[PDB]
Amino acid sequence: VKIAKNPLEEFFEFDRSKPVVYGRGWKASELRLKSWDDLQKLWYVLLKEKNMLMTQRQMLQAQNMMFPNPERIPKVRRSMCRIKHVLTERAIEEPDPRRSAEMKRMVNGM
Amino acid sequence: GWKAAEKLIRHWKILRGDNVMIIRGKDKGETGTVKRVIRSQNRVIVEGKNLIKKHIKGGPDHEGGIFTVEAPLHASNVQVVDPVTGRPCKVGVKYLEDGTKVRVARGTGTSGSIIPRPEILKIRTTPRPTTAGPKDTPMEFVWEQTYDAKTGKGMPDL
Amino acid sequence: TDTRLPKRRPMAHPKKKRFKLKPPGPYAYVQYTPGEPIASNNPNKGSVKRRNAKKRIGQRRAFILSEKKKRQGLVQEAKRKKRIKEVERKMAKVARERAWEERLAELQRLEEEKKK
Amino acid sequence: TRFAGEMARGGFEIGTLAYNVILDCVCKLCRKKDPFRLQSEVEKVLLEMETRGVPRNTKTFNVLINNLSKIRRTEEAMELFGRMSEWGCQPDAETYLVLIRSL
Amino acid sequence: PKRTFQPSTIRRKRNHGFFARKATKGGRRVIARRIAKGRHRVTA
Amino acid sequence: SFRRKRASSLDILSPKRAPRDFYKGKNCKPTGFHTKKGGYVVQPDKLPNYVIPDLTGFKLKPYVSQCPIEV
RNA sequence: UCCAUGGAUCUCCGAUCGGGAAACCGUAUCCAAGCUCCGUGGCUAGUCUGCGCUCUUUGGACUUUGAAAACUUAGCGAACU
RNA sequence: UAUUCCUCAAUGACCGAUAGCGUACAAGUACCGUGAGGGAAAGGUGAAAAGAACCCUAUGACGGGAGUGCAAUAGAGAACCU
RNA sequence: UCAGUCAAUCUACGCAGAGUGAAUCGGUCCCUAAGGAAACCCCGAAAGGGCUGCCGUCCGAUGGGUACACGAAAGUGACGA
Ligand SMILES: [K+]
Ligand SMILES: [K+]
Ligand SMILES: [K+]
Ligand SMILES: [K+]
Ligand SMILES: [Mg+2]
Ligand SMILES: [Mg+2]
Ligand SMILES: [Mg+2]
Ligand SMILES: [Mg+2]
Ligand SMILES: [Mg+2]
Ligand SMILES: [Mg+2]
Ligand SMILES: [Mg+2]
Ligand SMILES: [Mg+2]
Ligand SMILES: [Mg+2]
Ligand SMILES: [Mg+2]
Ligand SMILES: [Mg+2]
Ligand SMILES: [Mg+2]
Ligand SMILES: [Mg+2]
Ligand SMILES: [Mg+2]
Ligand SMILES: [Mg+2]
Ligand SMILES: [Mg+2]
Ligand SMILES: [Mg+2]
Ligand SMILES: [Mg+2]
Ligand SMILES: [Mg+2]
Ligand SMILES: [Mg+2]
Ligand SMILES: [Mg+2]
Ligand SMILES: [Mg+2]
Repeated sequence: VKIAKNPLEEFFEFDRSKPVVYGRGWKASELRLKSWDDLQKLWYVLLKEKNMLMTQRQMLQAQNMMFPNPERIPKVRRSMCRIKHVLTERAIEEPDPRRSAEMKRMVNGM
Repeated sequence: GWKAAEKLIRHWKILRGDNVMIIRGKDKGETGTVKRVIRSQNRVIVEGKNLIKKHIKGGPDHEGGIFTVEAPLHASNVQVVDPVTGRPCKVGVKYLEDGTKVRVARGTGTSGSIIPRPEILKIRTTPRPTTAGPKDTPMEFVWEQTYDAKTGKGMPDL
Repeated sequence: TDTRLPKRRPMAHPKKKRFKLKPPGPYAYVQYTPGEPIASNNPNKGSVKRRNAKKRIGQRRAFILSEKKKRQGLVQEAKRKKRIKEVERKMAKVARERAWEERLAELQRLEEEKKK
Repeated sequence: TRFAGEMARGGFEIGTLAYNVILDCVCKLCRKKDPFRLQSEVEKVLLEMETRGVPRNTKTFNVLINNLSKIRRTEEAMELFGRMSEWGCQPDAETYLVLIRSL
Repeated sequence: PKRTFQPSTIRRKRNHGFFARKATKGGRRVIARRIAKGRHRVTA
Repeated sequence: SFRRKRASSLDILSPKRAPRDFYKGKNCKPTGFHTKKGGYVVQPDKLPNYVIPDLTGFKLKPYVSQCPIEV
């Protein structure tokens, strides 16, 4: 419905109604205005959206149905790539060597 | 049977929205406006010209019948109309006072006038949406600057 | 506040085998009881033998029992269905006899109506 | 914890200084052993404070700010500092000095 | 009747595998000839 | 998405298509060490910790609005 | 979209840190220096000093050369005919 | 002076789909062999897909009409010029 | 449509989607046999061949093992018909 009632329903598009519209991806110049905390929060918002989108594509193709608006997935993917590029830019410009190495480790850690 | 070793036209002197005359083929001697350019085939579509008849079988979604639509014409079969004389003419390249490429009429019997870039090109084919979707960030939230390198606002948790 | 210590990883350096730890020389110094013959082998309470073999014996015993139980269950279920069929056959016998009473009454009384 | 239980079952009530000391001990043990367990343990000790009706003072926020700043969680310390008026507490010099060093 | 090919994966890897070829000079020549011909399967 | 491969790649050994003592693995990161009795001790220092902030109250959304804004 | 230049990211074998059924497994190297944070110990207790790790920087310690057709120079060297 | 794993430009009383490289086409592939190794076949609708709506008879249109096209035995689905 | 010794509606056949859940099962891991290989050393036109030890390393089950690490002049594990 409006809000997901449990963590399972966050894998579903609760906002899908009237054709629903979706905006564009984030630009790097717009992400350069955001703090590290905001960029990490936006990363996890994009991650949950990407998980929901791949879940919807997997559910629909398992029943031989078309996945609508397939361009939503590369929009999220490219926005996440730009977030990591902006954070690595900030890591490179850090004058302290220890802080620069820690920022690079935070960005690239898996 | 696309049997020729035809190279692509790399820089087109024939644009969408241009006023042209067909100078070769079944519809020779007829004028029109370029609806669409098919770059991968070196072909264009002139609105209302070079009509074919398609026998489309109606499925559950579309409708059947025999439909009349435009077929593509080769880009060397059309020619830009001279804006003064009204006759087909070749296109030359002139650099302006600022240094911008413009198209001018070329050939013996032409005025040499500037062939203007069509105004339809600046219009978006997919218009922008009127209402933002439920997952679209409003632009005032996008512009909120929470990072500043000089004063160290928005640093990570090191 | 747990004071227990974590299990530690084994080291990878080579260790000496026990044959090379013995001192060189011709003599072996074996356990000796002064009135008894010298034993060739002196097992103690830790000398456990054939652990894999006993595990295999137990596995084979469990397999034999489980397959026997499966076989018995299948036989019992089929005999249950057979008993149900026997009861249904005995019921269908008396239903058949009563239906023949009805049909013979109908045919002989249709002939009686032909007689009236 | 056992002595606090014994004194509660003996007649004495347990106070704000003792809860501040338990909170500090819990935070230091978490930072030594497993620092990602720190937030649920802090939540449990604080929920034991508002279940027992024992209010927070400046020393509680000082303990929380000092322990969050030593694992470089500065944003949580600043958010906690901004909400000190809602529990009725007021910052002192130790809070300011710890936050300036952390910032 | 019993036929000549009796498959066993470990014997195949020990006789014709990549490191079995790398262990001898003749096997390294087999690999080099093999790549020079352009075979997709360098080793068996 | 379907993607073209070489037919020769079906001859690369996989534990699904091998004798039962062939082990390959899938480049998973180790979480501890093997013991010499055939067990495994998971060490929590080698376990991943995920630092994830709270997302409630956040204003930024996955997409940026495409509505006509200004010249 | 595309182009030019410069960047960020950049899985694995071949292959070289060790093992190996190629594309897999195991791997905080080791040791001097000087620096923020971290923790604990000790004085006569104030800009007091002395012990540590983890990770960061600059070095120096082990060792990793490495492919490639023909041509060249060498070693050994047939038989059919 | 030698050679071509290579690059750039050009030439041919050189070949033109059983020819020319083994390969004009996703070939050192398919296939054969435990392995070293051996090793194919297969080009062409039309200018443009306009690739035959609809009707009739068959289970089913590739059929017979209709229509497209200069031309339909030019009506094909790794294949339709003659 | 192909295949099936069919005129097949069916199928190990074509299209599409789905399915394999482990502290204990079987492996991985530890340990070695036959055997293989490095190192050192010996020998050899080259390539290579030998040697596995008096102090010696790494692999290799068809066998021995199942809730730390280190060490050992302790016992053993340990066996035919
Ligand atoms: K032309
Ligand atoms: K001779
Ligand atoms: K050929
Ligand atoms: K023809
Ligand atoms: Mg990455
Ligand atoms: Mg053409
Ligand atoms: Mg083969
Ligand atoms: Mg690929
Ligand atoms: Mg399998
Ligand atoms: Mg791996
Ligand atoms: Mg390696
Ligand atoms: Mg032919
Ligand atoms: Mg021919
Ligand atoms: Mg040929
Ligand atoms: Mg037809
Ligand atoms: Mg022709
Ligand atoms: Mg058949
Ligand atoms: Mg099937
Ligand atoms: Mg087991
Ligand atoms: Mg041996
Ligand atoms: Mg040997
Ligand atoms: Mg040797
Ligand atoms: Mg080796
Ligand atoms: Mg071993
Ligand atoms: Mg075994
Ligand atoms: Mg035995």
